Amino acid sequence: MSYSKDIVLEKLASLEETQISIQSIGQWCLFHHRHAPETVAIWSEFVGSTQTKKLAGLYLANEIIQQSRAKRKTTFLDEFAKVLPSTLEQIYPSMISTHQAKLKRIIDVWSQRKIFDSNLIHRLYQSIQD
Amino acid sequence: MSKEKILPLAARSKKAMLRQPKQVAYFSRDLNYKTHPDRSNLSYYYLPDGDIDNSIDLSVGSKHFLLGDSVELSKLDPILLALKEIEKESGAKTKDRIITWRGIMRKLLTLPYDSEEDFVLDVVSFDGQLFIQFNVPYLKSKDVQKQGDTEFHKKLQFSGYKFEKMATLPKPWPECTRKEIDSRAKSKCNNIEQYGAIVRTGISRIKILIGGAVACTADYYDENDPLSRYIELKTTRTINQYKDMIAFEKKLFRTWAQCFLLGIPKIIYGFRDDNCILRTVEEFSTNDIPLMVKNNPLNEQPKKENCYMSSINFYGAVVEWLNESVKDDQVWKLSYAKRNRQYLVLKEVTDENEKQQIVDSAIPAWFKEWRSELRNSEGNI
Repeated sequence: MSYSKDIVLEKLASLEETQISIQSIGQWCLFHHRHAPETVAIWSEFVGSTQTKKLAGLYLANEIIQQSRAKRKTTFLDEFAKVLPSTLEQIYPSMISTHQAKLKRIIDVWSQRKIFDSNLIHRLYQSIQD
Repeated sequence: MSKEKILPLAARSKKAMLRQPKQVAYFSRDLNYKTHPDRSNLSYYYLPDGDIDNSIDLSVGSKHFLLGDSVELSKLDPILLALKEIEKESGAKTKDRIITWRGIMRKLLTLPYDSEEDFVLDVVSFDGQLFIQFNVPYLKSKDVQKQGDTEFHKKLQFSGYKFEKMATLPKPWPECTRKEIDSRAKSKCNNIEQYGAIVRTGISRIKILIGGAVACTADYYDENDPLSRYIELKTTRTINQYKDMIAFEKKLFRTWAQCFLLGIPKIIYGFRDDNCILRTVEEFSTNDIPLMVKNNPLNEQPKKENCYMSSINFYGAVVEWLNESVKDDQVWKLSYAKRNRQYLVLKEVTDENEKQQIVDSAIPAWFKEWRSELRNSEGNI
């Protein structure tokens, strides 16, 4: 199964709050770690263009970072982190109260799991504007 | 030369019998580590057989599992708040001698037969009552090791918490609705929110006030005797051979101590496999555990030495040792080293800075000033 941008775009359009789809898309992203910059670029574009499916993308990124640490994929961490704060900037305005609640819950989840570096942690709290 | 006293591990007290536990107060700890005297955190047991046949997985949801601060959890803040309330509406100081969490007593009681972990405990003799809690530097060191403790143990802990969550309800069954009953699998598990109770007890002639974690009530909250309907949930790998049975027996010894220190009647285990799939669930009665253990057809009685009776005698001896050894306004460092395997080490501290910082860390300021106000009002009566 060759890697291509259109497949990643379709999969990103195929996310749902069901965990099985999210984990399958994460596995697909795992299988193509060689072309990771393209993956993160497509993800950033789609998440900046999406309207309601923002939370599914956040869950997907969180889990992928998790098994990347499980698989010791160091470049993945800062690979998302290069655009993660700006992405949060574009996500916050069109996102409702319960979703800020769950988003800050998950932000604490990243913070307390030693996922990211301290400068990145602080820029994540400045991203959440709280 | 800091004074040290030695308690041999083989010491026993013949006249050791335990008073009946009795709840005096309860607390609910929200996510913000704030303790309140209500039952919002209380949950209700519910687990029919059909869920067992559904083959529920436990590893699901571990990705977004929270974790709590060890020092924050070990704080004596809720117990002391409840004690302050009890004295406030009582108008006088209680007769309790030792105040501590239940886990410390379980650990020190299991030592004669379950002592494969090291610990440092703090003893504070304030106002004539010894307050016991973990050593904060030891807590930070343990946190370091736990952070460097792979992820399999984290997976097991999350399996236990998920099993607890899947068999509880926010409200009693009649009041619940379908959507909240069937959305348990979509809940975000965490180890911060919990419900606990404050129980008065004690061995020999000593009154002991302790607190511990309570999973859920059986089916509703009996205000007349809450301790009768309480139940805790635990998880264990499925057994398939004699070695599995022996490990299970050790786990039952530990859990029976864990429970009997509070006198909760029932015990439930979730038998999960290596794939975090719940296979079977079976119950137990607290009083029937020792008889069930000793009446094992697979291994009748290699030795007649009752581990439970010896443990009770040792715990009574330890309590008497703690009572006699330390006088007022004396802080002693209590710890055990696995390399010893012979006896227990209890030492005093003489560094004024160390004593002051330990006292401040263990005891909050507001409780201290409230106790001072109570003492002054005692002379103001």
